[PDB]
Amino acid sequence: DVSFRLSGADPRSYGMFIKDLRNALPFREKVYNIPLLLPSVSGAGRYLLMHLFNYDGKTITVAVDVTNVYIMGYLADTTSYFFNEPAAELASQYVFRDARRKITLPYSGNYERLQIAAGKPREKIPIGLPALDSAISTLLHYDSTAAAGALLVLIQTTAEAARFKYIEQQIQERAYRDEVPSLATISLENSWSGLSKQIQLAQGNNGIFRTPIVLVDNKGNRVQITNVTSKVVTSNIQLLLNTRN
Ligand SMILES: *[C@@H]1O[C@H](CO)[C@@H](O)[C@H](O)[C@H]1NC(C)=O
Ligand SMILES: Nc1ncnc2[nH]cnc12
Repeated sequence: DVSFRLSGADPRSYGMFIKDLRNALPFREKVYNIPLLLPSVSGAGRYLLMHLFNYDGKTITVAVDVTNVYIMGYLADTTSYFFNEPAAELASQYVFRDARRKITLPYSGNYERLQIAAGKPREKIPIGLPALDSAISTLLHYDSTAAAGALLVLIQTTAEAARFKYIEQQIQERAYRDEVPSLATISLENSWSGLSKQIQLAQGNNGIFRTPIVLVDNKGNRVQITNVTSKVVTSNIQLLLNTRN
């Protein structure tokens, strides 16, 4: 399991938590020195438990699929909550079994459905460590509309920060003041699968992407990524989604 406490958190402690979340995910090999997530994990071992504590010390436990860093559901006190989708229904066979009841949220866990339920796109929702405190608070007691926005904050401050060093650094900048995500943050979040695929294909193509990937950089400009010497490959991406998924 991994844990993070908002009480006493600072950029260093968050950075160390994200390093620890990455290290909790299994891999058999690295590609261009980036861990390659596994194609598949059978049964309960597929799920990592992430214990999150708000400023006031109240907690939720979040279930994360270790093959794709996808948040499936969470436990708050005696109630489990799962996204309305088959992978999350499967997870509910393995995690939080001792909850007194299980609620299926009235949306899947993809960005498209969460943004419709929240009534706002990611671009308009401030993120940061205060926002994560608020999100844990919101998720402690059921509210499906408020929960959708809380889950967008939770996903971006945990899973997306694990996937990209840049996004970790953006949340560190927001340790004490929330701010809507940068243009590059949205671009990277949207591109993880594509980048993963191209970096794995590059291993048999002399480091060259078979299909260049368009990103927004840290200055807000559009750039074309063509090969593994790009800083997005050498410094930024931290985990690769296996091409088998
Ligand atoms: C490979 O990527 C590097 C770093 O972004 C870039 O400078 C270079 O132009 C790329 N090479 C080709 C042939 O696209
Ligand atoms: N539920 C989720 N978990 C992790 N990353 C996601 N990206 C969009 N939805 C996600």
